[PDB]
Amino acid sequence: KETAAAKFERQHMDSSTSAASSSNYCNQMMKSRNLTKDRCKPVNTFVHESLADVQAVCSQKNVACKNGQTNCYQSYSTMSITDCRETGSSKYPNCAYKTTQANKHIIVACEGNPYVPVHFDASV
Ligand SMILES: Nc1nc2c(ncn2[C@@H]2O[C@H](COP(=O)(O)O)[C@@H](O)[C@H]2O)c(=O)[nH]1
Repeated sequence: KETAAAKFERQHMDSSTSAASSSNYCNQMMKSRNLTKDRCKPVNTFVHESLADVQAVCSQKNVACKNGQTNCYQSYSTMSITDCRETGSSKYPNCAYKTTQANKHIIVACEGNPYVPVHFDASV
């Protein structure tokens, strides 16, 4: 089945655009990446950098994840991201999102060999 590394790329990577270019960004990208198939996912961040630069995070600053695990890493640089989160109008299967574009450090958790990101923890 899909691996956790492919799942993080599908859920979180958008190196095709530099930033969200309209208020409809998250509605179109949450539907097209299949993240509203079973239920509206309520929050989801996309990162607008190359895949190499996000895989490099797993060699930068180790930090504790929100839930206490110690395989999270925080980016040294800020990155261009879009935060999508559900709005009061959202109702399955017509999931609805507000798009917020921002430049933040990312914190991801890494696993495997090669050791790559498999979960988006937070933006700070
Ligand atoms: N699992 C996951 N959490 C995220 C993502 N983007 C942001 N978050 C987290 O979701 C939080 C906001 O969710 P909440 O505060 O409503 O449960 C932020 O504090 C951050 O920790 C994402 O793509 N996946």
